Amino acid sequence: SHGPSFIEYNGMKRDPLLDPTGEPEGHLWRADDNDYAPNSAHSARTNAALISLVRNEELEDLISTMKDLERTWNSKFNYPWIFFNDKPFTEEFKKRTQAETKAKCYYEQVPKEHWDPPEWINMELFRESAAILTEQKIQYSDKLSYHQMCRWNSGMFYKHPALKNYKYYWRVEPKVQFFCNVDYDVFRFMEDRNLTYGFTINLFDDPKTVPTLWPETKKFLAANPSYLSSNNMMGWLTDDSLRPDHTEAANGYSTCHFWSNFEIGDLDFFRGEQYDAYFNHLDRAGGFFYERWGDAPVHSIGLGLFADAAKVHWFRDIGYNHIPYYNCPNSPKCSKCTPGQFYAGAPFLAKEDCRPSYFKHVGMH
Ligand SMILES: Nc1nc2c(ncn2[C@@H]2O[C@H](COP(=O)(O)OP(=O)(O)O)[C@@H](O)[C@H]2O)c(=O)[nH]1
Ligand SMILES: [Mn+2]
Ligand code: NA
Ligand code: NA
Repeated sequence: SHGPSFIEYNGMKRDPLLDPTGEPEGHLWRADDNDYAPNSAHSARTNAALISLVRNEELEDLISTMKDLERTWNSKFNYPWIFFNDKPFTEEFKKRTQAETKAKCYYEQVPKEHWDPPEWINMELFRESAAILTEQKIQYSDKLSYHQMCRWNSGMFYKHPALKNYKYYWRVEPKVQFFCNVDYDVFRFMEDRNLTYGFTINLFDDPKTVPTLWPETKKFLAANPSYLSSNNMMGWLTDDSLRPDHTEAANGYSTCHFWSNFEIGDLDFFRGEQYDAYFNHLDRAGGFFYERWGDAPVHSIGLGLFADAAKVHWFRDIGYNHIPYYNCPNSPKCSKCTPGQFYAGAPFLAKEDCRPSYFKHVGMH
C-alpha cells in the first residue's frame, strides 16, 4: 500500500497520511494536567529548546512560523526559543520575536570558530568547484554562507555554549507552516521512549551536491568498524530500487534524507563519539566546501549508521510545510492542508518523495 508508484518512479501509491492519524501510544504529557506555565520554576518541561539559525532579514517569515508553532503547540507547553546567527540580532528582531511567545527567548551569536571555514580549506579550490556547481545545478547560484550553514548544522550547533545544559532540540526555519494542533509534550515523548530523532518529510537529494559523501563515509567506516550500529539503515542508505540513477550518481548512496529544516533530536547523539568522529572526518575531507554536502544527508547517514533505527520516529501527526513539500495527516486537529498531498508545484516534484523506500527498509514507526 505504502509502496512506489511507477508510470519511471512517480511517488507513493497510497500515502499512509490518508489513514486516520492520531497520537502515538503510551503515556503522553498533557498541558491541561501539568504545570506548563511560562514563568513557573517547577514546570513539567524537560531540558529542551526550540532553536533556529536565522537572519535579521528573515524576521517577517520567522514571525509567521512562530505564530503557527505557538498556536498549534508551544502556547500550551511554553518551551524556550533560542535563536542563532553568525551576525548580531537587531533590537527589532528581539522585540518582534519575544512578542509572539510567552516563553523566554534567547539570542545567540555563532562563534567565528564555528562559522568561518577551517584553516585547511583552500578558498581558490572552493571558488572553482562553486563555479561548476553554479553552472550545473538547477535554480542554484553558489553562496559560501550556504556551505557554512550546512557545516554548522552538521557539526557545530550541538557544541554551542548556549545549548550545553540542553538534551533535546526542535529545529525551526523561517517561512514554514504547521497545520495541526499537537496536544502532548513532544520533547518528553522523545525522552520517555529514549528516542534519538524525529522527522516529518523524507526526500531524494541532488547527487551533484554529494558525489564523494558516500565514498568518504565508507572510508570512515573502514577505519572505525565498531561504530556501525546493529539496527542500522544500510538498506535505505544504499537503496537503488526507486531511482537507480541517483544512487549511481552519488556513488552508492540513495541520496535519501530526513528533510532537516524540521528536526526534533537528541543533542547527545550528535555529541557522541561515533557521530562527532564522523563529522570531523567529513570536515577534514573538505566536502562541506568543495562539494555542497547538506546537513540533511549528513545527519541522515549518521543516524542510519550510528543510531538505533527503532529510536528514529516519523512525526506523522505534525502537519508541516517548507516549500514545496508537505506532511499533511488526516486528522481533525489539522486545517489548511490537503491530506496526503506531497507537493505543490509541477508534477515532476512527485518523484522526490523517498518515504516508500524508507518505509520498506526501516518502517513507519
Ligand atoms: N544566520 C544565518 N542563517 C542562515 C544563513 N544561511 C542560511 N541560514 C538559515 O539556515 C536555514 C537554511 O537556510 P535556507 O536559506 O532556508 O536554505 P533552504 O531551506 O535549504 O533553502 C534557515 O533557517 C536559514 O534562515 C546565514 O548565512 N546566516
Ligand atoms: Mn529553508
Ligand atoms: Na497546565
Ligand atoms: Na545553477
